Amino acid sequence: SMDRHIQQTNDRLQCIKQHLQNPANFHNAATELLDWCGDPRAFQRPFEQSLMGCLTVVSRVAAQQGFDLDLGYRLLAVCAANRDKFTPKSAALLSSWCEELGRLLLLRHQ
Repeated sequence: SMDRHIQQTNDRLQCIKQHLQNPANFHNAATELLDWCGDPRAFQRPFEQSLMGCLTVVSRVAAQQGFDLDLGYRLLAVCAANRDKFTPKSAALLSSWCEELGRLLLLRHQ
């Protein structure tokens, strides 16, 4: 059940947000978040602010040295696929951040 302890899920997402900032924890934290975004119930308004906070960090750090760019990109791609569940401003940000990570990922493979 997802909505019986909403504060707990937001606290978990805020912890994940903090750990995504650290290259030593990004792999586990971004994996946690990708797994969580694979549950279709994750895309609901009570979680959206915390989720956007996580994704904001991913947009910033994924292409930095010591971070896993492809995992970041795969995570942003799932959220971009669900972007119509977010506010219009957030949906536009997701699309932008996903595309930018994809460009960076392409450049490394060229």
